[PDB]
Amino acid sequence: KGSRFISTLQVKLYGREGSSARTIKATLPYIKQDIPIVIIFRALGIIPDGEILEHICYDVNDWQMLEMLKPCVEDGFVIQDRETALDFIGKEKRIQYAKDILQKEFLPHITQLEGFESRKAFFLGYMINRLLLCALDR
Amino acid sequence: LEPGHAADQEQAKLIRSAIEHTTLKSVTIASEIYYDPDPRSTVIPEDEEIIQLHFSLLDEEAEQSFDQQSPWLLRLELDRAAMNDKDLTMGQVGERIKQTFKNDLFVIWSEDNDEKLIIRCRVVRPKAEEDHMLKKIENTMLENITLRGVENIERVVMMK
Amino acid sequence: TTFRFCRDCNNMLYPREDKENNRLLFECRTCSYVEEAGSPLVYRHELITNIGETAGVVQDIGSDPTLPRSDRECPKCHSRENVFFQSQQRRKDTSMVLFFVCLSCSHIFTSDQKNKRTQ
Amino acid sequence: EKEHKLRYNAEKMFSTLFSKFIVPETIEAKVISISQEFAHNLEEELYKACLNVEKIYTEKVRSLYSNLKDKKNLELKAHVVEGKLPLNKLVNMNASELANPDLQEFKEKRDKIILENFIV
Amino acid sequence: SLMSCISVGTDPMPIITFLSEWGMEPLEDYVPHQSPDATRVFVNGVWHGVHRNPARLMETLRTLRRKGDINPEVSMIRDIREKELKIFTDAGRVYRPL
Amino acid sequence: DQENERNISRLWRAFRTVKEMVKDRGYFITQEEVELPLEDFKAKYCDSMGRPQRKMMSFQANPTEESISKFPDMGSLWVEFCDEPSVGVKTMKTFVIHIQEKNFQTGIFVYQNNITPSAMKLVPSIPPATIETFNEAALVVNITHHELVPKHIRLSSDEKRELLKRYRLKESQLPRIQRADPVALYLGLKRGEVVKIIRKSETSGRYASYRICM
Amino acid sequence: LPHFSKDDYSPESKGFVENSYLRGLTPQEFFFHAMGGREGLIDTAVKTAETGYIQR
Amino acid sequence: DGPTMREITETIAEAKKKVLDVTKEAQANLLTAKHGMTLRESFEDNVVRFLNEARD
DNA sequence: AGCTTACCTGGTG
RNA sequence: CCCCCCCCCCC
DNA sequence: AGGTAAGCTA
Ligand SMILES: [Zn+2]
Ligand SMILES: [Zn+2]
Repeated sequence: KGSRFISTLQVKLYGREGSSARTIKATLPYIKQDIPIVIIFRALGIIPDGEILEHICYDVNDWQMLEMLKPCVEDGFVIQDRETALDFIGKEKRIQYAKDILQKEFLPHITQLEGFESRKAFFLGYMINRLLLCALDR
Repeated sequence: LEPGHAADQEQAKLIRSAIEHTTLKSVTIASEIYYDPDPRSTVIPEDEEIIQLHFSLLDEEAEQSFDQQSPWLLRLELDRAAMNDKDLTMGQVGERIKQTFKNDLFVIWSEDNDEKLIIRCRVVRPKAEEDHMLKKIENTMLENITLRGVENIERVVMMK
Repeated sequence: TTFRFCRDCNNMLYPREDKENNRLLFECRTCSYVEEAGSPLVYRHELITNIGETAGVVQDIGSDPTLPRSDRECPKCHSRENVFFQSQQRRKDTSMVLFFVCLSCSHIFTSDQKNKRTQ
Repeated sequence: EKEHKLRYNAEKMFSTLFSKFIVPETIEAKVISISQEFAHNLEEELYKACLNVEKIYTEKVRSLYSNLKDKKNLELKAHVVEGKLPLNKLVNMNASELANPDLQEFKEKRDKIILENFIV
Repeated sequence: SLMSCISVGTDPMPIITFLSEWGMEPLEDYVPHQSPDATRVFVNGVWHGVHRNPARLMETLRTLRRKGDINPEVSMIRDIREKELKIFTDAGRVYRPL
Repeated sequence: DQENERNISRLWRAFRTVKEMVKDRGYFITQEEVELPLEDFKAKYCDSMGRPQRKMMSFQANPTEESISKFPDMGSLWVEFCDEPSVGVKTMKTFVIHIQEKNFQTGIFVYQNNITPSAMKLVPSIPPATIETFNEAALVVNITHHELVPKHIRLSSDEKRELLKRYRLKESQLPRIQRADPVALYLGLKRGEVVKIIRKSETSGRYASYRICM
Repeated sequence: LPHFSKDDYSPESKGFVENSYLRGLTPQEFFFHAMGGREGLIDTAVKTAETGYIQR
Repeated sequence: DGPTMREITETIAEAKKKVLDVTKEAQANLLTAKHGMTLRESFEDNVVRFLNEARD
């Protein structure tokens, strides 16, 4: 109950079966394009890979799933800090606009509050884990 | 079937095998990429005899492949049951890859007999950055290359 | 496969050839890190996968009432106390093999008579 | 002209095959002089097959090597070769018929089973 | 069906409070390789945190509802194989007595 | 031997079908010419290596006495086979002039893989003569021989005139055969020409239909 | 059904109605036959409209 | 008839053992799939057949 | 080339 | 929005 | 929703 923010988050797996560079992008409300997950994480403050990878794949032994994520790291590699990540979600005007979308419209259940980037990060990570689990036929 | 081979079950089998589509993907277990620097030898000791049979004699214009090939190895493991199932030779399979990529891909293979079924491929450089090129060539290999049959003809069943 | 990260910025490590000494290294593309490769294997495909069959074998596997029970003696402890499931590999082709978990030693074993399996 | 250079290297590995394969005859119910001569009786025997009337050959050399080399299942068949079994028919043999009797066990079980499932 | 009812909707915060007071580590401080077996706890599709001995937790909650302390309409599942614990305070769920 | 054997078979199979089509078209060809065996074909059109020499295969065909009666203006035909898998514009001109000088009525070019867009442009270039192009592969099997393919008969202008009179028909009102239709191509149907189709009937035994070319 | 054990490919689990209409159906037999029957009514409604248009 | 009912029940019973047997055969990987069929697609065809032969 | 997009979708009361 | 009709039939 | 056949944007 409360305004009823009917915003549905889509986490897409691009590339088909036996197609080179299978990238993962997510569609955020009030942003035209589907942003590569790696940027969304860096926008949330989780900057290194293997920290972003740590949030998606829990078992650091599952080589199958980890190789399924190597293309995502490449797609996101162009951005390296939170600013550069918030800006890709667009000057000064776009960076501020981004913070707002991720706060109140991205994963509005959980919280619309503020400092719950880790709680929303592990959640996005849970979605990507769930996505790859079906893709690997598990 | 032809009017004279109406009951010849072997004629049916023979057409059935000659018409049914068979890709390199159909017989592959797993594909692999290794850093095998000197092409004249191997880091993988399993393939010690594979180089000792083919990279061996001949010797069909040695160096032949300039031997100034590629340090990046592409290795395919083929299924023994699936190979015999669709009736295929390692030589057959090898010749299809060898004929697909012509002289820009140096191919070798483990023999039918051998405990493991392996196809060793190296890129042929004319006169840096290759890791991507191999993932491109293996995608071609699996999804494209036809080994036996007519395209679109997917499953072939015999009937009396 | 089983890959590493850059100690210094935890970022992914990409391959690089040391042509002079004919050896493989892994470099950081966010800093000046480099390290000798462990194995010569770089990429592994796997078209026919067999990993994801014995998935979710938690020690509490016995506490699931939905799971059936058999009176097959254990090949390691010899207990007629089992909880059995079928291949967790959710692929169309998948064989109807049975995986049995002992409720007196917590060790898995199959009904498979085609292969001498130890996984 | 260039064929001679290629044909020489072919006989070379046949004598190699006949030096370290000739040992299980003497180890279990049947020196290098016997090998070189016996190895020549394949090089020109396989040459009768290639360039017919007027490519195949090289692959047939490897099949002959790998299989007759094998042991200890294929040495029981390789024993028949040195002790009166066609050296003329064994050259144009080339297939799954060369393979281990152990391998042929499974090859026979497999083939007869495909036929049952696609005969519909 | 005659005996079926539909959830009216309850309050989640008392369960959320009970959970953290019963071994529920917060998501804010999760380290996957430090807690690899860890069961994920969800109160209305909101991932709250992880729990190290889900067996005993599940028992406590079940005994709480059966006694009356957790509203009877509240749904709680333990997917042992998937390492997950989903709970629903949620309005609209169709239920039947057993 | 390997896969040279298969190419020789196919080329001979397509040669037969060309001869079959030429005969069916009206031209003088014997069944002996048609039923020519493979071993004889090899021994006539193959070099020292026993490899196909297509340039030799090309032939001239003259209309039969029967054909001369229906279509008096039906002239002689020329059929050419090329040893170049891709038939070049330099080769096409050589052919076009042959048909113009020897004043051939029709010219058929049997190609392996392709004919240059350059070459295939100098095709309607020499009227009243008409040029045709067939891919060797399409000719391997005679489609007219099929179970489902009934006999099509090319009608004389006089025969067409009569059909139209006897059914009080405007050309629009006749059922239609497409110009690019396999049987239309086989018979070298020109637009406006009519084909009498005689097929078996489960109701009457024999039923004759007609189709006009588009 | 939640009355069955996991990985049950048996005639009973997968919906075999061993009983005659005279003897009567078990709750399970009743419910599977209920799903089977439901399918029929759907492709009736579907075919009725599809077939109608085909005629037109 | 009472005797007819016995003959019916045993006919269903034997098809049920027949089915259990092919289930044991498939669980021990001793089952070989038909052309263009999953090992499972094959098993189901066999099972359905046994039961439909039975009801007839 | 592969997006999009309008066209229709049983009968009576 | 219902109503309507919902044939036949495993061998 | 779905198959088609125009229609046109990167
Ligand atoms: Zn670094
Ligand atoms: Zn045990």
